[PDB]
Amino acid sequence: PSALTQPPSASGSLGQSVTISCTGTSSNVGGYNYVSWYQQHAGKAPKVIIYEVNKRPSGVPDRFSGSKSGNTASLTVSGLQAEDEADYYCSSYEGSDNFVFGTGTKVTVLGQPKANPTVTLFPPSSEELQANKATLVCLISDFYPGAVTVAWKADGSPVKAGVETTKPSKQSNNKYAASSYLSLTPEQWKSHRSYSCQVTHEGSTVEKTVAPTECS
Amino acid sequence: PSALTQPPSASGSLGQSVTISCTGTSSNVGGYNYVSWYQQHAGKAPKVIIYEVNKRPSGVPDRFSGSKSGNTASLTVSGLQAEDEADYYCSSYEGSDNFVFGTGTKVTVLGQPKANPTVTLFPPSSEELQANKATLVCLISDFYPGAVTVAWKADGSPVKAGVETTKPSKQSNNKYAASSYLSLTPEQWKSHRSYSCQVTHEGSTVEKTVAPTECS
Repeated sequence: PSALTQPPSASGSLGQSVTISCTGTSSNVGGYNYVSWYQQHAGKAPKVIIYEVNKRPSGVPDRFSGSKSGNTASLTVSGLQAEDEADYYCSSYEGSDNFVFGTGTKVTVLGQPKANPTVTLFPPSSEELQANKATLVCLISDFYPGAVTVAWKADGSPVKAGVETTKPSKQSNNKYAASSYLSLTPEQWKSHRSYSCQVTHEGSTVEKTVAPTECS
Repeated sequence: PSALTQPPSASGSLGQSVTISCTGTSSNVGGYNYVSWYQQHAGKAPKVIIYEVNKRPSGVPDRFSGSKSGNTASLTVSGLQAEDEADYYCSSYEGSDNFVFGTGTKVTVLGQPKANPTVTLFPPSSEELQANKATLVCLISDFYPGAVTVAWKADGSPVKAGVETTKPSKQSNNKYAASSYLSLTPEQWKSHRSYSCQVTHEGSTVEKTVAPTECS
């Protein structure tokens, strides 16, 4: 194979603390003291938090600290934050210039406060209306947990043609941001009296409306 | 870290040669010659495929070869295989406590025709400004492969803070859609001349600007 063993998952609670194991052999983890850990957020480059077993680089916080016993290396993340929620990989030297990587470890931070979303309807731009198009956008942001459902309505009558909805995605503050768009003709933008973007998060429903009347 | 810039998406069909670039910003980059390449299949851990610019680690075939220009490093996959599909990162320097990783290139084996994105930038609506809110939206649509890089500039200067970008979500027509929003103050919004959203995708770069208007 050549892969270090790490628990598939490890939950904690804000202000709580975690400990992720990483087990190798006497050839790799047990052989040298070149055990480093990687923090990778869904969709980003990996970031080195630990290197050389228990050495924290430039900027890594202090609630990240690692240690090694025999064949297993471990990383303690205390006073869990919201942003510690990522995938954590461990890796070890194994000679001949080579590196072996651990399976990943996904750490989930429990008890994060709920936040209903902030919806934002944007009528078609002048610019795009000038090219003969009209797409309306529904920006749904700062919501937690991360699951919404959106619906469109032209004049309180429902719309299923040509609506495209994005999957939530964590922001700089571990809240989600999704966006639904509805594309149409400069001609339909105009014929309806209203278009609203309806959004349900955790049972509360927020619904915004935009009219082909504005000055914007 | 002195950022390592990597194109967003890189593609071809089976049998073609795909080169990825890696351009440092500093004194060679992150600072010099110890640039390695990692391949991250989907959902698994990183893997070292090239180290010390063009050395191959062993269990690593011949089709991967590495080189370095001045400030630019290049990985080349020749006669692309289905299994070559994954994310690809560059990294620079062990020497220290700061090991910077590149931005990641996403190798795709063309499952359909390539589609440069459709960028649509929207100014903050009349309502939302009437609310002391100011939010720009930049809709990116119908692109394939599904990886793009978004930059924002306020009066030619790149906007640092307040930008959130989504994750390319498959649409119903099988192409992707993404979006970033800049969060401002009627204050900030109104103070600049023009605001720009630039999106890169596979050697195609679009850029759209909006200017504060008013009415009132």
